Amino acid sequence: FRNNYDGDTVTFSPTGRLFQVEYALEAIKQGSVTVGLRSNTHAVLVALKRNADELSSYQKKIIKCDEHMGLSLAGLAPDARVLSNYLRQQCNYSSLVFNRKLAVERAGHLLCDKAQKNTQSYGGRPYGVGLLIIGYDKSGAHLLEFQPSGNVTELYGTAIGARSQGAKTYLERTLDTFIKIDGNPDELIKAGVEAISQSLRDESLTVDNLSIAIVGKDTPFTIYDGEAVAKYI
Amino acid sequence: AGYDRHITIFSPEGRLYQVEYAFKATNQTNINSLAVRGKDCTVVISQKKVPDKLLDPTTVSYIFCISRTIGMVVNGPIPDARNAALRAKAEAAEFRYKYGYDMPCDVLAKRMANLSQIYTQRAYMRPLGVILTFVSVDEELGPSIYKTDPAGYYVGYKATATGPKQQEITTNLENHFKKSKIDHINEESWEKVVEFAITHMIDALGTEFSKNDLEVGVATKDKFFTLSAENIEERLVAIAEQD
Amino acid sequence: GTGYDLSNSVFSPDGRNFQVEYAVKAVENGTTSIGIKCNDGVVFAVEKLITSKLLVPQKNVKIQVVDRHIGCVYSGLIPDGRHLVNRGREEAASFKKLYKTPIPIPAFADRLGQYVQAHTLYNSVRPFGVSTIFGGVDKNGAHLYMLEPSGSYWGYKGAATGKGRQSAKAELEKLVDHHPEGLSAREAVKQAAKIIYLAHEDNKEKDFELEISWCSLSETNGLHKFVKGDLLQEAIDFAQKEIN
Amino acid sequence: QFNPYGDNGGTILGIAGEDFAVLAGDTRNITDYSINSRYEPKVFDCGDNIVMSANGFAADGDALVKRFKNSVKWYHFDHNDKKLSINSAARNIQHLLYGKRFFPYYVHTII
Amino acid sequence: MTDRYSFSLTTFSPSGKLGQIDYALTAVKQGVTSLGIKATNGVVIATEKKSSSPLAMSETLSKVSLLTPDIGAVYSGMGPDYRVLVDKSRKVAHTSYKRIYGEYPPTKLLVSEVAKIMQEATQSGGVRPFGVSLLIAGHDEFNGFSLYQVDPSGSYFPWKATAIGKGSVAAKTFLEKRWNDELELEDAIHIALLTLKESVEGEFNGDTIELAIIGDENPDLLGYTGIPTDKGPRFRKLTSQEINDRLEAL
Amino acid sequence: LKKGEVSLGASIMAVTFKDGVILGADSRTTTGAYIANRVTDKLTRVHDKIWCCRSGSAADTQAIADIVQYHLELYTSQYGTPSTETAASVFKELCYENKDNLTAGIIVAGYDDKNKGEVYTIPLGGSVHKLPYAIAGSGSTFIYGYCDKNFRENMSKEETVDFIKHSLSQAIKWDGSSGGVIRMVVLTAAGVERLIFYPDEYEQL
Amino acid sequence: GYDRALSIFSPDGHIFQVEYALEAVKRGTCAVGVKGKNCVVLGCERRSTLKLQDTRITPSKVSKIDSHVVLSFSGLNADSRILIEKARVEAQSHRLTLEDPVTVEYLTRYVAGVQQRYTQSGGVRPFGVSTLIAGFDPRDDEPKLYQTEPSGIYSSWSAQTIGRNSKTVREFLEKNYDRKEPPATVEECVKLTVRSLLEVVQTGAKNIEITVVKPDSDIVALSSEEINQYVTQIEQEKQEQ
Amino acid sequence: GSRRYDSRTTIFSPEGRLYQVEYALESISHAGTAIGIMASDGIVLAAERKVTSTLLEQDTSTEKLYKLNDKIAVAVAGLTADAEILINTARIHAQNYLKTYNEDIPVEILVRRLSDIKQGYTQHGGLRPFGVSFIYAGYDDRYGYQLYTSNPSGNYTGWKAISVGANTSAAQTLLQMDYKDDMKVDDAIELALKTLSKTTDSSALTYDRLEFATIRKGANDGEVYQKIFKPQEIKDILVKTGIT
Amino acid sequence: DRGVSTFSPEGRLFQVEYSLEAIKLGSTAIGIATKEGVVLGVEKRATSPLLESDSIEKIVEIDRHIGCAMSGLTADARSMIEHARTAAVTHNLYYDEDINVESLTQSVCDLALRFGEGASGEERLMSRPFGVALLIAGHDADDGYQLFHAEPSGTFYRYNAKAIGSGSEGAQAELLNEWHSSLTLKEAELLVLKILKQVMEEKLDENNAQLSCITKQDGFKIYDNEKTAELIKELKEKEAAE
Ligand SMILES: [Mg+2]
Ligand SMILES: [Mg+2]
Ligand SMILES: [Mg+2]
Ligand SMILES: [Mg+2]
Ligand SMILES: [Mg+2]
Repeated sequence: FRNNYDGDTVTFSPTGRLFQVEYALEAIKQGSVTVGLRSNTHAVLVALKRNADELSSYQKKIIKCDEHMGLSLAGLAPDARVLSNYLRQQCNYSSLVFNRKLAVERAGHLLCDKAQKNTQSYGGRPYGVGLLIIGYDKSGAHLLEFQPSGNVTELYGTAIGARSQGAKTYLERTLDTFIKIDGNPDELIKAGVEAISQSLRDESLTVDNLSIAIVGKDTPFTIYDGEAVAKYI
Repeated sequence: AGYDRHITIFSPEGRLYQVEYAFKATNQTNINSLAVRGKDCTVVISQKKVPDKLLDPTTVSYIFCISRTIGMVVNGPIPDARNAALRAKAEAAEFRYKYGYDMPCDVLAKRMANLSQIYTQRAYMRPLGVILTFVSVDEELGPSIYKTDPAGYYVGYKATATGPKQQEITTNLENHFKKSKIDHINEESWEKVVEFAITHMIDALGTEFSKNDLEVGVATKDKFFTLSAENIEERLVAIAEQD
Repeated sequence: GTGYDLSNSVFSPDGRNFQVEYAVKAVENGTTSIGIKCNDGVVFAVEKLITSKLLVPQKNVKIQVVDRHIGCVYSGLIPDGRHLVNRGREEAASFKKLYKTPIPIPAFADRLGQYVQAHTLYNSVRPFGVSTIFGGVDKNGAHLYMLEPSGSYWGYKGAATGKGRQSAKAELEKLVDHHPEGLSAREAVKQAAKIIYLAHEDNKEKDFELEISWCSLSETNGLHKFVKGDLLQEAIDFAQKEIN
Repeated sequence: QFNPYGDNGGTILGIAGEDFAVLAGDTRNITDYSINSRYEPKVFDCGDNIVMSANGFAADGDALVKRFKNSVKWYHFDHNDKKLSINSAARNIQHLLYGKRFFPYYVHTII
Repeated sequence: MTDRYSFSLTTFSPSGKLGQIDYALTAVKQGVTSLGIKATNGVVIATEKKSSSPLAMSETLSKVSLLTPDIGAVYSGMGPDYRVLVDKSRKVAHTSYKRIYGEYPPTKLLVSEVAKIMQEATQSGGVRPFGVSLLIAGHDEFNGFSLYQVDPSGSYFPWKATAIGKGSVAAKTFLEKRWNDELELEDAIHIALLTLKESVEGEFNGDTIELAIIGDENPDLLGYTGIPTDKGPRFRKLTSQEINDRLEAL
Repeated sequence: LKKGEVSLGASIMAVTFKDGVILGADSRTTTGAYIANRVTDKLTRVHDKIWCCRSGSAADTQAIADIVQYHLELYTSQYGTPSTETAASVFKELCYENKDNLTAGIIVAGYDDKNKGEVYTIPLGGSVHKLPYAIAGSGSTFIYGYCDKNFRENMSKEETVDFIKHSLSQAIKWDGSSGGVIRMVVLTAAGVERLIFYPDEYEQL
Repeated sequence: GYDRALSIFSPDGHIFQVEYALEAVKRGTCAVGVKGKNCVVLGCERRSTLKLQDTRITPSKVSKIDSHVVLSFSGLNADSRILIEKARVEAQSHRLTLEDPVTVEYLTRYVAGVQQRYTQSGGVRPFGVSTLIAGFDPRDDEPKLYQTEPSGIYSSWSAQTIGRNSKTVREFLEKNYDRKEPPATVEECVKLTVRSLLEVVQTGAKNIEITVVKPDSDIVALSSEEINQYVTQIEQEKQEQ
Repeated sequence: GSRRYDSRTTIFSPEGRLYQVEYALESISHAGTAIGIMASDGIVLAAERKVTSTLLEQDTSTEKLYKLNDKIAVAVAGLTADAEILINTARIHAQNYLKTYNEDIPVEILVRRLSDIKQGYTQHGGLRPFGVSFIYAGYDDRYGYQLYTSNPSGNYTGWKAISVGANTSAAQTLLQMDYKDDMKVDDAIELALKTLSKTTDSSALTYDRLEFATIRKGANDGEVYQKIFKPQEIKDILVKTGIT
Repeated sequence: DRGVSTFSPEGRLFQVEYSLEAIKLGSTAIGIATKEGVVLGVEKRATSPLLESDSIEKIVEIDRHIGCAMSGLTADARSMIEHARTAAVTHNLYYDEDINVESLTQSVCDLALRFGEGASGEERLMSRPFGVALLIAGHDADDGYQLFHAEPSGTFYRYNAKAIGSGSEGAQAELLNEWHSSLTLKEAELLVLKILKQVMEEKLDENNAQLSCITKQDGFKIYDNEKTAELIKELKEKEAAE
C-alpha cells in the first residue's frame, strides 16, 4: 500500500493524494502553537516558544521580513529560514525596483508558488513548516496562513501547531470582538494571548515562553520577546 | 530486473513491452480512418464521434494540416496526437527554410519515425501512443500515404486503414485492388475518390454515416484541406444513388 | 506482474497512464467550477468552500486572468492551477511580444495543452492535479475550453468540473437544449450562479461563496472582469430563488 | 561612441567635531552649462546614525547610496538588529566600491 | 524533468552475462534472414522483403542500404534501429573520414565506426543496445573486397560468407558447402539466391527479395563525366528484373 | 554597411488604395559604381498576400526576409493566416534586436479582407511606422516632394500604378543607385498581380 | 549527471559504504609502520595468491609522495593510485606556493580530506584504502607516522598496522613497543617491524618488503637479502630458547 | 522517480568487493586464453580465438592481438568491443606523450593510464565496467622487455609469464613449471603454445584458432620489431614445436 | 529504494534522524557557560594505546573569540570548521569587526540541510547530512558568553551547559543539577572534568580528556596537558571530602 506511493512527492496515490506533502503537513502539527489575528488597524502574531531542556534558550518563532510584514513559523525551522529569506528578497526587490511595498496578497501568492515547485518534481521534498504572515499594506491589515502544500489563505485570525484547534476556536468565537479593536494595539495583543492560552496544557505562558509581534497603521513590524511581554500574562 | 516492462529495455524474449503497450493506446479513441490515393489526389477519411452534447463539434478533429501540402491523420489520444502535430509542423517549416523546398510527405514520415525510434531506445522518453498517417500529392512521387507507428516503423501505402476495425477496412480495400489491378482509384476528381472512400468505409464497417460522423481531408497538388460538414453531405448525397 | 502505476510515463498493459488517472481523482475531490459560453463571450464561476468564519469574505480570489482577455478557473489542487496559469501568462506574453496581437483563444488552449501533456511524458514530473476551464474573446468570437490532467482539451458550449460536475453538466445540458439561439452574458451570469448553487448540493455540508467572472464583447469589451457589486447580488438572488 | 559617465557637479563637505559630525553638500545638479535642478538632495541619512554622500556622476552616486542603505538593512537581518558602526560601514563601502574596480562608480564618497 | 538516467541499463549479471546484449541478440534471431557472400570479384548481400501487408509498397522500404559508393549494408533484427544506424553510418563516413582525407573510408574502418556506435549503446547511460546485426560489404583500393558482420555488442568479424537471422544456422551450413575461393560474382549471386530460397516461406521473386552487390565500377551511375580518378560507385542494387533473370537459371 | 558588400540602393515604395495595396521598386544592385545586377527583384513574398520591399544590404534583407517567411509559414500552420501587422512585428523584432549588425530598411505591405491594404515601414533603427504609403531606398530622397504633392487616399488601381510609376521614374532619374526596370506587385482580394515597366516607357514621362 | 547518494545513513547511524570500504582494507596485504628515535620503518607483506612476478616493475607497495614523505596502504590497489597521485600533486603545489615542502601531518590531512569527500559526495563510492603516511617535516628530526581510513579519519601512531591480520600484529606491537625506549636504531627498529610481520606472514623471506625513512630525504628500500639477514637473526632470538 | 531502475554499478558488497568488477572477471574467464611470456631477448603473446568457423576470414582478422605502438602490444581477454574502446584511447595517449616529450612512451606509463581509466568506471559515474583484461607486451630503454596485465578493477601487475581468460589457474601452473629466467624467445614460443595446447577446451590446437605475436630485438638492426604472425606462419611454428 | 530527503510518516526527515543516531556513538563533549568564560571539554577516546593522543583534535579554534568541540563522525566536521573559519575571517574583512557568535553558528547551520539528489529548490550537493554535532562557544560584545549546540538538522540552541556524545543523557542530567548563574571559570573547569570522569569508560587522566575555554581577555585557548593534570588532581582532592 503506502511505501509504494509515499517515496517521492512526484507520486500521486490511487485516491489522488500526495503523501510526501501530507507528511510535511504533519511536522507542522508537532510544532509549537502560534496565533495570528487582526483588527482593521493592526495584526498580531503571538507564539508559544519551545525549549529542549531547562538549560537552553527558547527557539524563535517570529521573523521580520520588511518593515511592514513578518511571520510566525511552526515545524521545521530551517525551512522557515529559507522561506522568510525569499520573502525578504521579494519584499526588497519591490522596494528597490518599483519603490513599492510588497502587498501581502502578493507575498502569499509568491509563497504558494515557491512551495508548489517542491511538490511536482522528483528528488525534491516539500517544505516542512507552516507560517502565519501578518502585514500592513495599502489595503490595510492582513493575516495569511501558509501550508507546505502551497495553499495560502487570508484570514481574520488563526493558529497552527500542536493543539492549535483550541485558539482557533477562541478566535472563531471572539471574531466579532477582535475585528473591532481599532487603535488599541495592547488590546489586540491581549486577545491574541487569550487565544494562544487556550492551546496550552503543559505549563503557563511565562516570560521565557511568549513571543508577540505586531504591525499596523503607525507601527512598523516589531518583535516583543521576553522582557517586554511581561505586561500580557 | 522485473522492471523490464516499465521502460524501453529488452525483455528476455527481445521484446519492448512499452512499445507494444503504446500500440494498444492508439486504439483508445475507437475512431477508424483510411486513406486512398486518386489519380492526382490523396484522401483520408476518419470517423468523427462527438459523445458529450456539451462539446463544440468544430474543435473535435484528428486530422491536421501539417503544411500547405502535407496533411496528417492521427489514430490515438488527442494529447499525444497534438504533441506530434506541433513537432511535424515545426519540422516541415524548418526543412523549407534550410533546404529551399517543401518537405516531402515521405521525408516528414521518416523524420517522425526516427524521433519515435529514439523513445524506443532511450529510457527517459516514453513512446507516444499514436499512429500517424501522412498524406500529400508529392511533386516527385505523386499522391502519397506514409504511416508511422510507436515502434518507429513507417512505410508508404497504396491505401491503408487504422483503428480498432483496421482489418475489416484493410480486407475491403485489398479486395478492391486485387479486382481492379491498379495501385490507385481511377477517378479524375478528388470528389469521386472521396466518395469511393466513404463508400468502402460504409461497405466495410457495415455502418451508415451522416455529415457529422465523418471527417475528411484531401491532398491535391500544392494544397491539403479538410472538407466541411456541408461538403461531406454533398458527397453523402451523391453516394446514395449507386446504393 | 504489477507496478505500472508508480511512475508517471509508464504505459500499462492496456495502454493507460495510471499516474494521470490518479491526478484526475485529485480533481474530482475538488470544488466545482464551470464555464458557460454565450452569444458573445464566456462566463466562469466557481464554488469556494468556507472552511470557517475566519476566512476574510471575498478576498481569496480563485478565478485568474491571463493577458487581458482570458479567464481561467480550475478544480483540484489549487497550487497546480496557479502553476499552469503562471505558464499560461508567460506563453501569452511571448505570443504578444513577437506577433503584437493578443493570443487567440485556440492558440492559448494548445499552449496549455502542450505543457500539461509534457508532464505526462517523464517519470521525473508529476501530472497536473487540476482540470482548467478557460477562454475569452478574440478576433473571431468567444471560446470556452476545458483541459484535463492528460493534456486533453476540447472546446465547450458549457463545462463543469469538480465534485458537483455531474449536476452541473446536467444543468448545463438543459441550457444548451432550451436556448440554441445562444444566451446573453447577463443570463449566463445568472444561470452560472444557479448551476453552482445547485451543484453545491453535491457538497451540502459546508457554507459557500460564489465567484463569477466573464469576458463579453458587449458587457466587458472583450476584456476579462470579475462580476462584482450589483451584478453579483442579482445573480445570487436569482440562484437562491430557483433552488426551491 | 557611448560614454557611460557624466559629471553632475556639486560639492560636499564633512567635518568631524568632538561629539558630532556634519556632512554638507550644495543642492545644485548640473550638466555642462545647464542647471538640471536647484534642489536635488545629495546627502542622505542611511540609518544607524550614518550620513553619506557619493558625489560626482549622479547615477553612480544614487546607485551606491541605494546599495549601502540596503547593506544596512541586511546587516540588521543577518546579525540580529546589531547597529552598524561607522568603521564597519566604511569597510563595507570599500568593498562596494572596489567591487566595480574595472568599471568604477565615478564618485567621491564621504560618510 | 531531464534525462536523469545517467546510469548503465546493461550491467553484468552474476554469471558474467550482459543481459541486454543477449536479449538484443534474441531479437536479431527472430528477424528475417539476410546473408552475404564474398566472391573473387565482388560481394553480394541479400535479404527477403517481409512486407507486413499487401497494401504496403515494398519498394519504399529498402533493407539493403548504400553507406558509401563502395559499401553496402543489410541487417536482421529491428528495422527502425537499422534505419538510424544507417543514417549515423553515412554521416560518420563523412565526418571522420571524407572531410579529413578527401576519400571515403575503407570497409573495415567504417565497420569499426558503426561498431563503436553500437558498443556505446551497450554502456552509456540510459539506453538499451541496438537490436540488429549488420552485414556490411564493401571494397577499397588497398584491401579489395570484404564482408563483415557486426553484433549488438559491437563485436565485428570478417567473413567469406555468412547468414544472420531466422534460419542462419541452416543457411550458414548451405554456404559452407557451396563456398570456395574461385567463385565469380555471378556464381555468388546464384548461391545467394539458392540459400535464400530455403529461408523464404512464400513467393520467391524479384519483388520479395532484395540483393545488392559490390563489384566493378559503374560509370553509368556516376552522373557526370570528365574527372578520371573517380570511376563510379561499386555498389549496385539489382532491380526486380535482374533478380528474376537469375532465378530462371536455377 | 560592410565594406564592399552588395547594396540595394533602390527606389521602393508601397501605396495603399481602394482595392488594396501596390508595391513598387527599381531593380538595380551596386558594388560601388558597378551595377552587380541590373534586374533584381526587391519585392519579396513573406506570405501569400504579405510582401516587402527591400533596401539597404542585399545579404541582410535576404537573410531577414528568409527568416520572416519561415516564421510566417509556421505561424500559418498553427494559427491561420497572419495579419500584416503581425508580419511587420516579426520584421521589426529582427531589425530592432540586431540593429548593430544590420542595414535594412524594409517596407511591409499586405492585404487582408478585414483590414484591406496596409503599409508598414521599418527604417534603419528598427522602429515601425504604419502609413498610407511609404517610400524608401536611396532614391527616395528625391521624391519626397513629388509624393507628398500627388498622393491621395482611395485612388484606383490605374491611378496608383501611375503614381508609383511616375514617382519611381523620377527617383531612378536622379539616383545613380536606382535603375533598371520598375517592378510592381498588386495585392487585392482578387489575388496577386505582377507588373513590370521597362526604361523606354518610364524614362520619358 | 550521475549523483545518486551512495553513502547514506541507515537506521542505526552507520554508513555502510564506508563500513564496507573498511572490509576491503581488511582483505588487503598487511602494512605496518613503527617509529624509532630518528627513523620510521614501513613494512608490507607481498600478496601471495599468485606468483611468477617481475619484481623490477610491479607497483611497489610503499610510495614516495615527495623526497621526504612516503605512503603505504592496504586495500584496493587501484584506489591507492588515485590517492597517491592526488597527494603527489598537492605536494608539488605546496612547494610552489608556500616555498617549503609539506609536513607529514599536512599531507595526511590532505589525503584524509580527499577520502572523506568521497563519503559525502554524489555518485562516487569511498576509497577501499587505509594508508600509513610517514616521513620527517622539513628541517626537523622527530619521526612522523600517521594512519588514515576510508571515513577520512586520521591520527598519528608510535607503531601501527593495517590490512589482513592487523588485529593480530597490532597485538604484537602493543606489548613489544615501549615509548620509553623506542627502537633507538635503524637496525632495532627494522627488527621489531620484521618480528611483527613474521607473526603473520608465515616463514617467508621474499614475502616481506621493508622501507626505511630517515631525516632529510634519505629513503631506502632494503634489498631481499638485507632483510633475509634479519629473519635469520630473528629465528635465533626464538631458537636459542 | 528514476532511482528505481539504477543497478548501482559502483557499490561495495558487504564483504568489500566490487560486484560489477567480480562479475566482469567471471565473464572474462570464458574468453579464449591469452598468454604472454617474457624472455631475455623478446616477448611472446599467444591467444586462442573464441567463436570461430570454417567460413571466418582468419587472414583479415584481429580480435585478440592489437598493436598499441611499434613497441607495445596487448593481448585481449573479454569483450572485444570494450577492448577496442580502450585500445584507441591508449593509442592516443602514446602519441600525446611522444608529441610532448619526443620520446616513445615508457610501457608502465601507458599501462598505468589505461588501468586508471578502468578504475574510474569502478568508483564514479554509474556505468558498467569494461569487461576486459589485457596482457601488455612492450619494450623501452629503462626496463627493456616488460609484460603487464590489467583487469576490470583497474589493478595492474608485472610478470615474467602470465595468462588471462579461461583456465588461468591451469595455465599459470604449467608456466610456473617449465619457465626458466634465462629463456630464449624460440623457447618461449614453444612453452606458450604447449600451455595453450594442454588447456584448450577444444579438440586440438589448430592454426585457424590462434593469434600469435612476438616482440624481438633482432641483433642485426637496433629498432625493436613487433611481428604479428600471419596464418601460414602460425601453421609453420606450430609444426616445428610439435603439435601438428 | 527510498530518497534521501524523504519525510517519515511522523514528519521527520529520515536521514537527519539517523544522523542523530551516529552522533550518539561519539565521544562525549561538554561545554559550560559562565560569566568569566565558556569551558569546552572532550573525551579523547583512543582506539588503542599506540595512538599518540595529542593528535586527536576534537576541540578547534574557529577564531580568536570562538572555539568549538565535536562529537560524532569527526571527519565530517573538517569541512564544517573550514566554513566557520572562512565565515569569521570573511566577516572581519567585509566589516572590520568580530563576527557575532550566533551569526557564526547560524552560518554553519545553513549547511546542514544542503543535502540531497537534485532537491528542487536550490543547488544542494552533499549526498547526506553531517554525522557530527558541534558545540560552539565564544564571546561577542552584545550577548557576552555563549555556548551553542549545532545539529545536522540545521537547528541550533543556546545552552548554559550542554553535553553531547555517548554519555550525554547521563551527563546532561548532572549538568542540569550542578549549573547555576554564578559559577566561576575554575568551578566550570572542575565540573566538566568531573562529569567527563563519570560517563567515560576509561579512567580520566590528562591524556584522554581535553579542556579549553574562551574568555574575553585571552580568547580561545586549548589547555595544555600540564594545566589539566593540575586541575584533575585538584578534583581528586575536592571529591575526596564528602
Ligand atoms: Mg523510452
Ligand atoms: Mg522514464
Ligand atoms: Mg471528462
Ligand atoms: Mg562594528
Ligand atoms: Mg538611375
